[PDB]
Amino acid sequence: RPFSDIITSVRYWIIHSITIPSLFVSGWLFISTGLAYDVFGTPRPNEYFTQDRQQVPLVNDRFSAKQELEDLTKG
Amino acid sequence: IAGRDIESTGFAWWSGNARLINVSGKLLGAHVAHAGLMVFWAGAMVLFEVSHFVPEKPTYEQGFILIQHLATLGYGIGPGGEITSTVPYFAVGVIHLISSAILGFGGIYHSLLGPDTLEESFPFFGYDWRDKNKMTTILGIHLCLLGLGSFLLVIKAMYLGGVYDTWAPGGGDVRYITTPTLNPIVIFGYVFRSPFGGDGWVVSVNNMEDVIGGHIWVGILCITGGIWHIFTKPFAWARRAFVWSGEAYLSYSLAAISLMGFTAALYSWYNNTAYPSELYGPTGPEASQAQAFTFLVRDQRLGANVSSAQGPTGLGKYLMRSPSGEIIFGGETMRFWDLRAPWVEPLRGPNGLDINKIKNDIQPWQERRAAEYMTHAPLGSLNSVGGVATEINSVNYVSPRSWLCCSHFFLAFFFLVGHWWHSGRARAAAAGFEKGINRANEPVLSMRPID
Amino acid sequence: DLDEATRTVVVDNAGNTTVLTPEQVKRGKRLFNATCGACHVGGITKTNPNVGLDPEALSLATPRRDNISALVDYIKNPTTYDGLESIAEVHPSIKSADIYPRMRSLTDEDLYSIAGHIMLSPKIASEKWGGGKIYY
Amino acid sequence: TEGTNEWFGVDDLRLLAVLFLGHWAILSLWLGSYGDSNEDEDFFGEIDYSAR
Amino acid sequence: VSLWERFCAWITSTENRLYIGWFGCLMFPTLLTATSCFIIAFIAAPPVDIDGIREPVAGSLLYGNNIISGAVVPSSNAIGMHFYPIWEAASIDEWLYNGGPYQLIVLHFLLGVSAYMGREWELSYRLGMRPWIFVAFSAPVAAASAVFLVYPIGQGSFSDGMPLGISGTFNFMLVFQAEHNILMHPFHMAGVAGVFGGSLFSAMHGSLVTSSLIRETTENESTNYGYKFGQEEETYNIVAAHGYFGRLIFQYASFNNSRALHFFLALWPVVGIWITSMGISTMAFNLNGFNFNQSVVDSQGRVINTWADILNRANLGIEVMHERNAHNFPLDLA
Amino acid sequence: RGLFDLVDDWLKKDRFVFVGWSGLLLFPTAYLAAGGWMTGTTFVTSWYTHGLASSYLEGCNFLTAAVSTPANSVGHSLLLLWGPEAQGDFTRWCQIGGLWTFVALHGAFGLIGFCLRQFEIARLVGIRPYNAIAFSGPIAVFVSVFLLYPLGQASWFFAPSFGVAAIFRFLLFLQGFHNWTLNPFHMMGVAGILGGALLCAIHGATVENTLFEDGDAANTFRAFTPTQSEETYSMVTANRFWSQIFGVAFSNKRWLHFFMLFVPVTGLWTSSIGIVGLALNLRAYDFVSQELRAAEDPEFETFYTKNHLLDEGIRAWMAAQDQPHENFVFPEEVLPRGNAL
Ligand code: CLA
Ligand code: CLA
Ligand code: CLA
Ligand code: CLA
Ligand SMILES: CC(C)=CCC/C(C)=C/CC/C(C)=C/CC/C(C)=C/CC/C(C)=C/CC/C(C)=C/CC/C(C)=C/CC/C(C)=C/CC/C(C)=C/CC1=CC(=O)C(C)=C(C)C1=O
Ligand SMILES: CC1=C(/C=C/C(C)=C/C=C/C(C)=C/C=C/C=C(C)/C=C/C=C(C)/C=C/C2=C(C)CCCC2(C)C)C(C)(C)CCC1
Ligand SMILES: CC1=C(/C=C/C(C)=C/C=C/C(C)=C/C=C/C=C(C)/C=C/C=C(C)/C=C/C2=C(C)CCCC2(C)C)C(C)(C)CCC1
Ligand SMILES: CC1=C(/C=C/C(C)=C/C=C/C(C)=C/C=C/C=C(C)/C=C/C=C(C)/C=C/C2=C(C)CCCC2(C)C)C(C)(C)CCC1
Ligand code: OEX
Ligand SMILES: [Fe+2]
Repeated sequence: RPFSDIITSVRYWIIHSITIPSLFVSGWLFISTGLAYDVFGTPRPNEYFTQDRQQVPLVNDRFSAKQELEDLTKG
Repeated sequence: IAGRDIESTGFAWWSGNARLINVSGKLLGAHVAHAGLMVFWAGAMVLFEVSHFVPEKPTYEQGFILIQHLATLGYGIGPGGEITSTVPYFAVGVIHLISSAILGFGGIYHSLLGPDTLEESFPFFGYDWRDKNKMTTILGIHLCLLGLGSFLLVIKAMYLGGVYDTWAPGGGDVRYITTPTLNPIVIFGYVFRSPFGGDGWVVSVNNMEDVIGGHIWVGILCITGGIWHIFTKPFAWARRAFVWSGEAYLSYSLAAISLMGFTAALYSWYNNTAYPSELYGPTGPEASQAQAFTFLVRDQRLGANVSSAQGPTGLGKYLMRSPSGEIIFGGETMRFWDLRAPWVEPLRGPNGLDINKIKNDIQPWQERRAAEYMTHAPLGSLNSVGGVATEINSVNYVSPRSWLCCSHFFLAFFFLVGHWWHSGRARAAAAGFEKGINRANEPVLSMRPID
Repeated sequence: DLDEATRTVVVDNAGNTTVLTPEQVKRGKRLFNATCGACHVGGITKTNPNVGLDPEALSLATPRRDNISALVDYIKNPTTYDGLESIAEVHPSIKSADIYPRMRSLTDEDLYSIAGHIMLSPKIASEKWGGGKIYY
Repeated sequence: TEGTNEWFGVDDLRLLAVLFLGHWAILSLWLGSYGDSNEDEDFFGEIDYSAR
Repeated sequence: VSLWERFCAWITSTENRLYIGWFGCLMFPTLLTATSCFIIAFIAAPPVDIDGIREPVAGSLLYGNNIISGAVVPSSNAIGMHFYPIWEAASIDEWLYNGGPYQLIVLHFLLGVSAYMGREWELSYRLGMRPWIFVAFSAPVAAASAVFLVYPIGQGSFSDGMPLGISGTFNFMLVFQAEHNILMHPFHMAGVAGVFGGSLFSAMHGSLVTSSLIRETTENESTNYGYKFGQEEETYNIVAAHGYFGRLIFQYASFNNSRALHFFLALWPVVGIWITSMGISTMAFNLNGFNFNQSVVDSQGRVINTWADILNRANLGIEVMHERNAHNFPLDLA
Repeated sequence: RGLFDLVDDWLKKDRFVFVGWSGLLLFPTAYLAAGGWMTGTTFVTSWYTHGLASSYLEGCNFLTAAVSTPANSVGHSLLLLWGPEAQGDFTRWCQIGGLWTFVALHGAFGLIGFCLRQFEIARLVGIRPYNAIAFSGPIAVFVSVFLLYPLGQASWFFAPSFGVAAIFRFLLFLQGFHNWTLNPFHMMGVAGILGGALLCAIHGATVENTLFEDGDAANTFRAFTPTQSEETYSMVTANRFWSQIFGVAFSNKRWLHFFMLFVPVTGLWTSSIGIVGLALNLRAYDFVSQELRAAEDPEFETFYTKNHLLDEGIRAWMAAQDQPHENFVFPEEVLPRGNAL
């Protein structure tokens, strides 16, 4: 099937008037609920520095990098 | 759709205004509709600038370019760059916005409904491009209007209110220009001088008496040149040298308007007479001399004898000597020793900067004027962060001189590219090989072997 | 993360302390950048770099300018670094507000917010405020 | 003196003489082909192929 | 039959080995002037006080340079944008001290390369070609005029022009980045897309023609001997090259029109170099690249650095070290 | 017939997107490299590896967002998600820079898979594999810059990060620390890239201005057939033009189009050689005879010695921020400055 005759058919726009706004909303809710900070470990604007750590947190060990990061992200 | 598709014209949609070359009525409507767009923007942009105007900031700190053109004309402006009213700036935009609907109607009238060619039923307005007598008449009529418009600035400056003179005694103010300079050695001494430093070809006009006396001469020349081109036909040397087609006349204007665009850009960057620094901010040369002036005043209060203070290299830290011998400001600003700002000319004698006047009579308005010019130098980013490229994001400023010069240097280069495009094409379309090489008689094949 | 503890700034010469409301902080940064920021970007002074806005240089002025009230007094009445002559004719002030039209519409609440921004900024960026290009 | 405002850089009248004499010399050659050319001979093209 | 007409017929003759034309009456004297002065100044020219502070910079091979470090040094900062010909200099040694040869070479080069452009129009007209080869050459001409003329005009000194040398060129690039942040300017970004894309499309178009050449040679002779100069037939299967590139990405993304393809080969680097020439010409008047320093800020108000801030630390290192004796005041406004 | 032959028939079937045997490698790895780069520049920070914000979640725009290199502490670790640094934790993997090695390794096998695609399609269409030879240029750039350069250095940290301004840092890092403009292999690379963009513009404009009149329209794009046998432009006129303008012209269309291949690919291969040298710090840093002369003669200044003072400014003013693991504390008294700046 050709391309431009698909996107001009009304059956294409019956399907994609629901699926495209539902994915755009679901991407919006991935940020609005704060889930993307917890999945990827990105700091929220509150939590670049904590009350104990006023410095920039760096990992200085290779094999305890997972445990050193858990101590830097506890607050 | 005759004349409106590629099968009748040979032009695609992207070169689609090239279908208007030989239909004079529609080409008329394209030009008055585009004239309506420029008058629209003049109305709409200065209403935007009136609406966004605040009295606490100078007009160069607010990102304005159009109300400073009206303030130089003398509207709403007070002593030293004080903007008083902004009701005259509002009115100018309403006249330009209302008039764009009349030009916008006559644009879409002559484009969509009026006669497509004017030659059959309107013989005064009809034209062939190859009619050399008719084309000099249109050039002559529009030359007299440019002479009349150049006399309007003379009438504005001499009789109707005057213009803002940043060089005025008592402080910069609106002033009737009573004695314009009419001497042709002075006036055409700007046109025939060098473009380089110290000379600065036509940008270096430094007083309003030379500005208004130049517009008298331009008004005289355009009117006597308009009557000349209305009355006469091109000479035989002119007829041998030009291409007499519509695209050729376009490329002649493209070369001329590109030369004017480069000139108006360097007006914005260098001139502080027709572009007063109380309105446009300091020039590039002006802001670095304002820095050398500021730290001269800072250190002379601490007891430095600033005329004898040796720099790191052995030259003057504050006062050095120009390559012609004048006492100038020291540092890297020795390149801008030709700067003649109105806040530093009170300290100049014939030898350059006067040393006792620097030691004794430096006024507090001069220290203020150099202070804001030092901190509002024409240096900024595209996102309008003020200062050098290493500065942090706190100041929201780019000079209007930097906006005016950079945009019109961008435009004047591409209009020179348009001169190269359209003059190459019109020369080849007149000779008849703009569509490619004839396979039957290729010109290189009937030439000698080239070695 | 702008708690009450970082927003707690010394308000007067006696050492009393006040908390800036979040309106004082946001409006104080806006007014400082518009009115004072061309010469005082980042806490330095561009036109006289010996006299900065860092709290050590404010500590060593002869009227000590480490307070909200002492900074507001400087904006209403500016002096030299040793406080001996007035520099109102070369510094923007309420005393020379006929000279500087930028100071003409400024309340005492606006000067409180501008003095708040000068006091709050070293608590946020310690060595960057008044530190110049080394800490950029 | 280079920062002074002279017409075409002419500060001595030697330079004015060689500007005239240089421009009139190629003019006189060019008038050998385009002098004695009729003024009233027109054309209605974009380009003229008159003579040599 | 006249003397001028026989001279006009020789000047515009397409039977000369090199076409002269009327633009060659400006091209050949200016460019041979600039070539003669460049070779003499590059080999043997005394050191030039470029920054106006009486600290002369050696640029020639006889004063201890090599090919990489050697340069024709720009004019003195004390001169600025002033016109400095030889006859305004009271001795040739004073002209050589103040960077006089730079102004002679640059002004004769820019006149001569504009006349080279008009010569490219002129031969195309005498050959019956379509005209616009010289519009493509306008993109490197605009670039040469930006770094040699326009950027001196905006900065107000020929000392800020690009030095006529290899290491002087790198000095020009680094100081420009510190003062204007050209890497963060989108016009340099379009120029990099112009030259990265242009060399991509050159290698792409050159591959697909060489891939689809028709058998006209043996394994012993060169493949280029399958083309005869002056032949009428096509030398490569453009259907096979279109069928290859149409399967490499997808079918709708490939030019089947060879005229549209070669137009795209002309347009992409030329528009890219036009835009980056108008980046240099607009950074001449200090409309700099994007400044994102201290733009990411956390909740307390502290600055979180970005890659633009680390780029800013390298800009700070160039600008505090460039022209290290030339500055007396805390802002480089020139 | 055979099971290999049924799969070979299905993979090489003419469809909308050609798959081939090479698509079994290219389409997984290039999708994860591109999708991993979009995931990192949108969501993943550099706060624990570099101390930077580098995603759109943190306020970066397109110019300042990056997939940053791992921390210097992990060395040249492969940083597998199951590996001994992340240990299966996806969140800790993104915070130590594991997406950089994800993008760089799946991007390395995507370039292998794309060059194998060029070999495979040329074998089915029945042409010569010169496009795969020309893609060795971009492969040699990626291998030598993103893999071989950090492997000769201390860690993956000194590799280029996958961002716009992060690449701009890498350009200025290698000027200050390596003097990479002075390297003659970068110079041969600049000549091949600018020479390739020149060859693109000249050949594009010469063909377009030596076209034959093959139609009556002023729009000359319509007067070409993709199956025609005649040349659409005059090579004899094009050779005549450049022989009189430039003195030298192409006479062979085969040699012309090979030269358009040869110049940018040689530029990418010569610049890849010198960046392998910078991996071992075998840099063209100093001309020692000029350094020895300027040491004992304090007026000998060239544009060469002026560039070394720029590099000592770069290496002192960026090193505390660009290598934050190293804990460089430079006081203001040791930072090299000129006067008044
Ligand atoms: C400055 C902008 C401008 C102007 C004034 C024109 C004008 C014209 N174009 Mg051109 N054109 C332009 C830009 C412009 N063009 C651009 C950017 C492109 C590339 C997309 C083209 C591509 C193009 C092609 C291919 C063709 C033209 C043609 C024309 C002519 C007739 C249009 C017509 O009859 O169709 C009818 C048009 C319409 C029915 C559209 C209606 C649009 C109206 C005017 C909008 C008015 C809105 C405005 C708010 C109303 C205010 C009213 C109030 C003041 C009273 C006309 C003179 C045609 C031509 O050359 O004929 C010989 C033609 O074939 N143009
Ligand atoms: C007043 C000046 C002027 C006038 C009346 C013309 C008129 C013409 N041009 Mg010419 N031209 C000009 C200036 C001018 N040009 C300039 C300055 C350039 C260099 C850029 C050119 C380069 C040029 C080329 C290469 C061609 C023409 C062509 C034409 C003809 C058809 C145009 C058309 O339909 O395009 C319709 C308009 C469009 C398709 C839109 C243009 C796309 C623009 C760039 C997008 C806008 C981007 C941005 C928003 C604005 C620019 C940036 C901004 C900051 C300034 C028409 C006779 C065509 C021709 O030769 O016909 C015989 C043609 O092929 N012109
Ligand atoms: C400036 C360019 C321009 C030109 C050359 C023309 C030319 C023409 N118009 Mg068009 N037209 C224009 C703009 C232009 N018009 C504008 C701006 C409008 C909107 C008002 C119109 C609306 C319009 C209509 C509705 C009609 C025409 C008609 C005509 C044709 C007959 C002339 C005529 O009526 O007798 C000569 C007219 C006079 C002697 C009266 C002049 C009165 C005007 C207002 C004086 C202007 C003042 C001053 C000179 C300019 C001030 C503004 C300036 C500074 C910008 C002629 C081809 C007619 C036509 O095409 O018939 C089929 C027709 O019916 N025009
Ligand atoms: C918009 C402005 C404009 C435009 C586009 C034109 C366009 C034209 N003018 Mg016109 N002209 C104008 C304004 C304009 N003029 C003005 C304002 C005046 C009054 C000063 C004149 C006075 C004028 C005269 C006297 C002549 C022209 C001529 C021409 C035609 C060709 C000449 C040319 O342009 O080559 C550009 C060439 C130069 C800039 C150099 C010319 C040098 C001349 C030929 C030397 C001859 C000596 C002679 C005694 C003149 C004394 C001055 C001399 C020392 C320079 C062309 C149609 C010629 C024509 O054909 O008229 C019908 C012609 O003879 N114009
Ligand atoms: C079942 C389960 C579990 C579900 C999981 C879901 C799942 C499997 C998902 C995976 C989906 C996945 C990602 C697959 C998609 C595959 C995919 C596309 C991945 C790759 C990733 C990626 C983003 C790729 C984009 C890269 C890309 C294609 C870029 C190319 C862009 C492009 C249009 C380039 C064209 C450039 C151009 C115009 C060049 C032509 C110019 C030139 C000089 C041509 C020369 C030339 C051309 C001719 O034409 C002819 C004639 C001749 C003579 C000639 O000289
Ligand atoms: C032809 C053509 C074209 C063109 C078009 C045009 C160009 C048009 C124009 C148009 C125009 C040009 C228009 C105008 C309009 C205007 C108007 C409509 C106005 C109005 C006004 C008003 C309403 C105002 C109001 C106000 C006031 C009074 C006060 C203040 C406020 C305000 C502002 C609100 C095109 C391109 C499409 C293409 C096709 C064809
Ligand atoms: C207003 C004013 C003024 C005045 C001005 C004036 C008065 C002007 C003039 C102007 C002028 C007076 C100009 C002129 C110009 C010229 C030109 C621009 C020319 C050109 C030429 C050409 C273009 C030609 C070409 C050719 C050749 C060369 C060869 C053959 C062919 C032909 C013909 C094409 C002043 C400054 C005082 C001040 C301010 C204001
Ligand atoms: C990492 C990782 C992963 C993932 C991957 C993937 C699967 C991803 C994907 C992703 C993706 C795949 C994404 C994408 C996105 C995209 C976007 C976001 C785009 C955007 C765009 C834009 C925004 C542009 C714009 C525009 C337009 C639209 C048009 C006009 C022009 C322009 C260009 C401006 C996994 C799971 C394997 C696991 C492991 C690791
Ligand atoms: O000359 Mn070449 O670089 Ca333009 O900034 Mn100022 O001046 Mn000098 O320092 Mn930085
Ligand atoms: Fe080709």
